[PDB]
Amino acid sequence: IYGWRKRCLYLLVLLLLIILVVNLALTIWILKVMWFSPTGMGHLHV
Amino acid sequence: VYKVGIYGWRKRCLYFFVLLLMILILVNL
Amino acid sequence: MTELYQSLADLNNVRFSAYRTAMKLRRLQKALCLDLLTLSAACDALDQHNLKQNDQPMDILQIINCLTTVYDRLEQEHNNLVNVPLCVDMCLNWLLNVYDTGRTGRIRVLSFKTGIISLCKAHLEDKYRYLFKQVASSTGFCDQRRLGLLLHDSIQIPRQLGEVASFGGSNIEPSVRSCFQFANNKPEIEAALFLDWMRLEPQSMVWLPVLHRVAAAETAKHQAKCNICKECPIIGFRYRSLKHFNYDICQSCFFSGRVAKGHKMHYPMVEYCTPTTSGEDVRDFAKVLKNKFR
Repeated sequence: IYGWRKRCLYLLVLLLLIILVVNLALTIWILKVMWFSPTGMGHLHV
Repeated sequence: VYKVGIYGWRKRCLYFFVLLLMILILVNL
Repeated sequence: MTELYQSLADLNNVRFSAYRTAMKLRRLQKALCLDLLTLSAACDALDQHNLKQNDQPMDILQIINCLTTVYDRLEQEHNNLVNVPLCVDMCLNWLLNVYDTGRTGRIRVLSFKTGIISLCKAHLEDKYRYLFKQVASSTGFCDQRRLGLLLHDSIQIPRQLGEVASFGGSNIEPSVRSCFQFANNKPEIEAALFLDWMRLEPQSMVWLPVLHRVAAAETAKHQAKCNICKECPIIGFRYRSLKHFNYDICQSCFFSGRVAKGHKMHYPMVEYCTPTTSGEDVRDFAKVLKNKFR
């Protein structure tokens, strides 16, 4: 039934949405505690 | 006397997009 | 009615019996515009002419007067859909087709009542209760003879079209025997027992519930694809196999007898006549997975 077909389709869309949301949260974290710059981590340069 | 219409190629391209975003975001995680 | 029957004669494609009778009777009722008539208007019209005795002889004039009483109200409700003289002629034609095989000009009130109540727009159990009250006595009891008369009046209908033998013929005796065997050999039957025996779907009366179902499903729209002619969405009758998976067939290919993947040792089928409920279809899908697991 295309009905439950579409239902599970945007259920999968919802799952991809939550994984993207948590990934952006983790990457904003990974940018914050790192003081990240193209020169390198922190105020030094690797 | 045959008349049926449902968008099918749009469904395949939507499944393709869902597949590629799944691949990409699982790789990112 | 000659051109109506000529149009009917090209519709001999129905494989089964009850489906054929229901579809043809629905086509007639919509064509006769008697589906616009309700139980209340017909009851008021028949009680207005004092046609209460079931054994009262009926001449042409009394039937004409009652038909005029019905069709005046029908036209007042359906000015753009009902023409009184043509409809009166057509309904007289049909009623005297069913119950005037002798060309004597005399019929019974009970037969006319049964025909109109069956062919009107009302609840199935309401028509059942009214017909039982018509055939039962003042105490509400019905013996073998009144039931036999009612069954005889009912069986006068399929013989007019030519599908009387498929439902046990014109012999009402087996039907009365089955009804009174369900009655635990009681001398008389009651309205509740009559309703229960009718819901048991006897051979000689299933045509009327099949008519009610096809009338209901004429406006049904199912979000599904026909597993032969690939028709999506399903409009009308949806048929779902109870053995295989993802097999849904529309009545357009079902009535022709064409079968996909062949039939089985047993090929169970469920017949949705209404848009489905997701809980119920998930439950029956779980049931069919359980069946195929074994």
